[PDB]
Amino acid sequence: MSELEKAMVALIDVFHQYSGREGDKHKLKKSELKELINNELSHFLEEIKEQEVVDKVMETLDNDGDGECDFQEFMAFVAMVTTACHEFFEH
Amino acid sequence: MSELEKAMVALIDVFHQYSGREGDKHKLKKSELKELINNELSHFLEEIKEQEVVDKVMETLDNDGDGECDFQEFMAFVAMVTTACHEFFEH
Ligand SMILES: [Ca+2]
Ligand SMILES: [Ca+2]
Ligand SMILES: [Ca+2]
Ligand SMILES: [Ca+2]
Ligand SMILES: [Ca+2]
Ligand SMILES: [Ca+2]
Ligand SMILES: [Zn+2]
Ligand SMILES: [Zn+2]
Repeated sequence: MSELEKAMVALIDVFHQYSGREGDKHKLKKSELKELINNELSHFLEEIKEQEVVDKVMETLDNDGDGECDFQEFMAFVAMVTTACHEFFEH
Repeated sequence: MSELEKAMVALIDVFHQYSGREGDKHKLKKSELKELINNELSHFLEEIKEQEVVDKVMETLDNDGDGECDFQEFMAFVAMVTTACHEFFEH
């Protein structure tokens, strides 16, 4: 696999790892999302230590209102954070 | 970096590699897009050997009509292919 291909597979993997912990195994509940951010985005996003932050993040990414992050919504979240990384550095 | 973080950086890298070849260094023209697909998505997408295919792919991903793929549009493309990978395997 190319680096791009590897990257795509890594997005699927991390989503499955976390989504599979509780409840619907193809969606991230707030707790799962919190830990994904805290463990796997520790360089790109401030650690979440407040309920109000978990709440706001989920509210922001949860486009279908079910209170969880599904795969499509996780893809959008990844794009948001990737874009923020891209922009953060002037080039 | 986590695997997720690495993946995000890899998306930015591959986009820059290809977008930087010609013209606007932050957009993929048809030729750049063709080679990105052919070289870096060789396991996930059929090799592009026809103009009509390059044309259709660009038309499909080009949401702002400028005839190129920008970073946002590339993110959407990556999500599309990642999703197709995810679904292709029943689990
Ligand atoms: Ca879950
Ligand atoms: Ca389990
Ligand atoms: Ca949702
Ligand atoms: Ca270009
Ligand atoms: Ca050059
Ligand atoms: Ca465009
Ligand atoms: Zn850039
Ligand atoms: Zn799955």
